[PDB]
Amino acid sequence: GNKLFNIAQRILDTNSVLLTERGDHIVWINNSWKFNSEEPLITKLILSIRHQLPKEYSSELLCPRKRKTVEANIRDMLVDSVETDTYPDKLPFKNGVLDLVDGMFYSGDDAKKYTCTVSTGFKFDDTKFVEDSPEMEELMNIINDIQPLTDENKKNRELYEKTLSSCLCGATKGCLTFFFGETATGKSTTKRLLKSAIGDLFVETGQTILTDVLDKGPNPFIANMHLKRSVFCSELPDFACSGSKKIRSDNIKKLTEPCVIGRPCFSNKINNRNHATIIIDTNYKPVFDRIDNALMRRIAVVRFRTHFSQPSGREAAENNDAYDKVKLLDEGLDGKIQNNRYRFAFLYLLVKWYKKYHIPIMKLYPTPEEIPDFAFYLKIGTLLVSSSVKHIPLMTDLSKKGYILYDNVVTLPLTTFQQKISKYFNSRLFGHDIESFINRHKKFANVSDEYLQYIFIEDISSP
Amino acid sequence: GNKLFNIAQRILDTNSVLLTERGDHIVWINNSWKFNSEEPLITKLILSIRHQLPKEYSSELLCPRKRKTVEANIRDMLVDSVETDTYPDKLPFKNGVLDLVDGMFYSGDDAKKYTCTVSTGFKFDDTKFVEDSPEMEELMNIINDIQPLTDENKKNRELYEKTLSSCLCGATKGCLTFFFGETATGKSTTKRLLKSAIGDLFVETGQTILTDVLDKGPNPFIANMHLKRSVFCSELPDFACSGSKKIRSDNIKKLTEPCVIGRPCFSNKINNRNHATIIIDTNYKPVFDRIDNALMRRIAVVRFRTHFSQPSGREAAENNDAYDKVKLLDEGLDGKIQNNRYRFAFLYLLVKWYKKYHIPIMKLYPTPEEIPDFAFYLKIGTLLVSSSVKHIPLMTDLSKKGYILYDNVVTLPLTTFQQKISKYFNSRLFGHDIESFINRHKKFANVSDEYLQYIFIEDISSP
DNA sequence: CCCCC
Ligand SMILES: Nc1ncnc2c1ncn2[C@@H]1O[C@H](COP(=O)(O)OP(=O)(O)OP(=O)(O)O)[C@@H](O)[C@H]1O
Repeated sequence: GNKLFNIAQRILDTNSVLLTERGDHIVWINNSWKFNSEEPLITKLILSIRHQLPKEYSSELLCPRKRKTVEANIRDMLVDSVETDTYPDKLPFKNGVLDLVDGMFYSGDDAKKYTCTVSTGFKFDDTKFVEDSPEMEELMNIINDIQPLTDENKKNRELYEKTLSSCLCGATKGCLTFFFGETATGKSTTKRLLKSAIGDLFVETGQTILTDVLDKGPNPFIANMHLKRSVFCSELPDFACSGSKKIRSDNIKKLTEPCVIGRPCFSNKINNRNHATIIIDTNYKPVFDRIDNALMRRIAVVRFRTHFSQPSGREAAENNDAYDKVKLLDEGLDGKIQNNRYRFAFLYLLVKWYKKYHIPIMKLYPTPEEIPDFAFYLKIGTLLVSSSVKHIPLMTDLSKKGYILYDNVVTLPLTTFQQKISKYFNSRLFGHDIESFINRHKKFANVSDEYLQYIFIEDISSP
Repeated sequence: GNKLFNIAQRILDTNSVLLTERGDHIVWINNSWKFNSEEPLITKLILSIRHQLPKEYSSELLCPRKRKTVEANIRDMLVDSVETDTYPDKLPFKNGVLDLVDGMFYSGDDAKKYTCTVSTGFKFDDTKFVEDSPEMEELMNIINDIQPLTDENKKNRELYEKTLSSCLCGATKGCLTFFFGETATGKSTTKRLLKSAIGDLFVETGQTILTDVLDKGPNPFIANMHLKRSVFCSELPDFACSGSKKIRSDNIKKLTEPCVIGRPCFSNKINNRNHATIIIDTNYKPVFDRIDNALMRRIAVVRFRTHFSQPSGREAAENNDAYDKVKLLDEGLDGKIQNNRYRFAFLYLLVKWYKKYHIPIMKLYPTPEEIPDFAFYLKIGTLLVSSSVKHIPLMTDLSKKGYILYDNVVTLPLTTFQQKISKYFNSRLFGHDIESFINRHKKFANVSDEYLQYIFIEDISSP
């Protein structure tokens, strides 16, 4: 009995509705997996696949009440969760899945085995996914204008290519990249090109994810990054002028983890999967509230140094020290990019870069030598080291150099340490930094009298 | 009559739905005591159980309306409230429960009597639960490298072993474990190994729980210790910097209490049971403003004295004092531990350590000596003893020494006390301790008079 | 329920 129960069982036997570990209901319609808590996806699937059931079952599914009964039966039948979005080298489209390691495009049940629950939102066109075209030469000219193929720009260009290509691989990336440069240098053009290329896998959020508390309450600004392969933030302010909050290192470290806590309004799903490449456009370098060794492992910088100016302001730009090259501005390029002219050309370029930079494992490495905020830590980290045991047979040398021994621990006088620091970094130049380092790296032998359990590398080098 | 009432009664006879003190229901589907406030779990269980009922009842449960009526009956029958997680010698694994006292593993229905809602998160395998393993040998070698098996490095090893074994205890512990050391001392890799070994029973929280109010408003960090056998803290804010908040001895005592304060968001069930031992990882000595016998009974310290470094910097690493023994670092160890390679060997190691520590009671013990902050408290407790009239039979000796009889009590002037202490503990080297003593125990009987209501142990011993 | 506070 229960024709409706039989219909629900038949639909469940097709493996077209699945329950995820988070609590979602993903359905397979029109050659793609979709989930949406606001749309009647299960009844949509029932109506869509009414054609694959017997003729006596097809006519029963034209009634919304009966479709809702079938949906209730299916919901009670789904008891086990599944693992979704586990292939980091598959790019999902609206009509199939592209193999990023092989170049094969799968449609239908071939693409169904990879439970890719997101998509670009548009259809793959193999007649445009071609190497040579009128659009490809123009796109290559644009890219070579933005990032010149010169010898002094080799490393920066390769880093730019790697960062752009990493927006295809759906895994957790462990760095935050900063597109730094002066005005009119191509950063927004690059952003728009990437958005056109990867479609719905691209999202843009606010600086609140960098300068606010992520726990909070309902946070759609974080909940909108679930499974996105690229996240953009833009327009960092100048932190030198007091009045702007600094970037939270806690947020920076929390954004590189495989899961991020944040939930929408009227929703109970708090944890989102992190597959994102986070890129920040800025005219100014970042300043963080607190600097430590971990934070320095998650920051990378790509610099833009080509100006596109109108003919009136070309001469003033040619004498600027923030530009290496000046080019003529193009006034139709924005519209051409907006109309998705270079979508498949840039997609092909990104796939080629993915192949080139995906030597067995692809990983993003930090560039801490570019951020001025990290210079004080980087310099002093190679000059002073903790107490020494194998250098214990040098206590006479330490005493002659000014150090003292206390429980076989090297201690330096505060005044002597200040005088030594003044040589490498002037007091007038970095008094706040030197005083903070003295107060932070030193232990308190008393309320007033204290000592630093850190000796200079050069002092120990002296025999 | 009321066939649906009969069905509900028969389902209730199987003890598959229970009502917990938190207000929610727990159901037994697919061999797991699972609960949800968002899923139709009771109707799912009804549809699954329908096979066990008679034939005339089985065809009744194919209608969602009938299942809803049966659910209404079943949840109107549930009047008595029960409790979960009542057994401390059991480990819940994804497909059963392992017994600590008996060394037996029960699968399927045999795990039903144990109302365990949380689990480690990996299937229990008997074949890999063996001693003849190539993995346990390398694991023991790595553990020996991190903690040398020597007389000088024995107390630290014992404390480390007890802290690791505490995660298998299903009870409340009053001690908080601390990891102290230098860079690459094994703390992070030990944390990774423990996370791999215990699966979902490990949570990581920032520094908010330590440097903020534990209750405050919403405290997800505090609430995450709810049935979390291990709590981790990383990148602690060293106290040498001036202008940072402090960890509270009141918070330490609250964590030592058998139910720590903590609630989830939009919730009132703050009475969350505590089976947690907190592991705090840092690199600098903590500073506590108020230090006393109560705080000294709830503070544990474990110090690392090893370092692995590159061969180019191997001699420089061996030079340092923070490394008792210096070895050569292996870069693949990170991936090896992140891949959960030695999970069964580590689990058997912890089980064997628990068997060695199988005393009816297994309680953690503070190690206040290691922390440099508690040295002053040890000196004060061993030297500063309250003195007053109850030992009146020393008046002649006090007059001979130079003291006075204030109602036949033992007291010394503040200036005299400072002059006497100047020989033992330097005033410049004990300024904070002297100020605290003067503010606390320097009791006087007059506004202008200066006296202290205590005498040194030497003054007590010598008449 | 969010927002508001
Ligand atoms: N290769 C190119 N050749 C000619 N014109 C270009 C080229 N790339 C970009 N342009 C144009 O020159 C200007 C460059 O400004 P664009 O918005 O790209 O960068 P930006 O000012 O650095 O960005 P942001 O919005 O982050 O400040 C735009 O008007 C753009 O259309």
